[PDB]
Amino acid sequence: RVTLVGEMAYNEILTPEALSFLKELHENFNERRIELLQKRMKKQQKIDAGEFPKFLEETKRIREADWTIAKLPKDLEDRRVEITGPVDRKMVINALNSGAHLFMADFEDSNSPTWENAIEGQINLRDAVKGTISHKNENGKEYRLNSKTAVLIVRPRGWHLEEKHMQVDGKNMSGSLVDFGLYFFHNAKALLEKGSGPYFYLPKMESYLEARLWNDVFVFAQKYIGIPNGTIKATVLLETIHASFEMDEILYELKDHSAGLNCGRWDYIFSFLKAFRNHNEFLLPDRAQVTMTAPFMRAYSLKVIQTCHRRNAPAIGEKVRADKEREALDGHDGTWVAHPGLVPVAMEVFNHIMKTPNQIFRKREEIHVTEKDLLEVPVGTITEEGLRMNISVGIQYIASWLSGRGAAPIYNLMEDAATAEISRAQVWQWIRHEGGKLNDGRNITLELMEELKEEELAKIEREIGKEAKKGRFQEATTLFTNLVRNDEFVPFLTLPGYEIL
Ligand SMILES: [Mg+2]
Ligand SMILES: [Mg+2]
Repeated sequence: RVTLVGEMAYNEILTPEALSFLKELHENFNERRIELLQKRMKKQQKIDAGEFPKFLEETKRIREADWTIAKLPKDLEDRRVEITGPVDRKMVINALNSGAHLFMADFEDSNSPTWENAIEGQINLRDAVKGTISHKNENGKEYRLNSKTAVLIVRPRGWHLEEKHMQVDGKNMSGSLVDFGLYFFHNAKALLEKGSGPYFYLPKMESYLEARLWNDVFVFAQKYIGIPNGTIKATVLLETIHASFEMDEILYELKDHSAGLNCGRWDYIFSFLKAFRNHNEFLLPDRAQVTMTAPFMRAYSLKVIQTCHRRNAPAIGEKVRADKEREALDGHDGTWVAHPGLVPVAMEVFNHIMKTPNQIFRKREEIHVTEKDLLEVPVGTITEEGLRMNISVGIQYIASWLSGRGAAPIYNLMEDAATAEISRAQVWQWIRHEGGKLNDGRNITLELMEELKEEELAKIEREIGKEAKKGRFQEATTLFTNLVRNDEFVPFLTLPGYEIL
């Protein structure tokens, strides 16, 4: 028995037919999802005991074999620029019209997972696929879609999140299955008719078994609505240290439904810190100093490019321009932006270096990335500014998120949950580490964190105003403080955040 708990046009997405499909998703796959999350806890015990991720002996055959992913649709051949944004009505239109080749419509990191956002998200995407989506201004303006838009790709919540507003026999539904299920149900056939398809961005996976789970979901889904296997195309965000040792295996489990991999910065550095948080030598510098040229991040990107291109799949990626230029020269088939205005920038670099639709033919045969290359701790300094930035951005981001805005322009960077995660994670680590000391020599202590926290909160109230306040800063501050003070390390701030959201 299915219970719908949230307040309620929502009837049009939550139809008995759509819900019957979600119920079957749940009965088939939720328990496996929970099992895999339990396997993560077990793996953490092994890592804590000194057993690092490794290239698995058990899957050597997959790695030696000469298979490739299934053939990509034409609209996934050239992915030079992708833009990311939440499933907010106005942002969906701006992103689709941005000139990006693809738009990753986000239910995950840049989306605050309110019930309203989760279902309005689906309404908005349904209207976008139909062409009826519009955003009305009070001044009369009403934005609509170009007749040719960026290709739509959806990112659902990761496997650790639940949708507490629908239950099956009292057990919360998987956020992943809900976000994927409703978009698939309502749009797969229309997407096919316009010559595209149901495409996904799969986040935060830690194991190929988690890739298998997605694959099994796709198989069931296609069968359920009666379209052929191999029609769903999913790009995997290769964004956890665990996954860097299972890239090939991950593509393999998904091979009939694969559109390759994508590299990140913050979720990946977060993952690295979280996994090795009990290892004393894995102390990190200011996150700003941990750039894509840091040796372990370089090894990561190159291994993604080499693995993807080997399986005939895409590998998606002033200082911004140097950065994109490095990605193109290295062999990435495309790159990401989080704002409409930065498309031209990204577009220019890739149009100059990558005149071919992609560069999957670049095998990067000459490089060899070892396990040690992947694990090498980055060296730099920890700085008063970096510590103030971590505190300020963490709190402002969490206030924004509790206020229902998961895409937060802070110090004009478009920030998402991964920014806040690395922010809280660094402060948590620096307070604790014996080496957790500012550049000037000051010990990073609870007292200093607290005193710096007060000053930043004074500064925020000055930039934003007393009334803004209504932005749930009290709660954001409390949560951030609990996150950095708790010795246990909550796996994701959205876990406690979801409870109080
Ligand atoms: Mg991410
Ligand atoms: Mg240790």
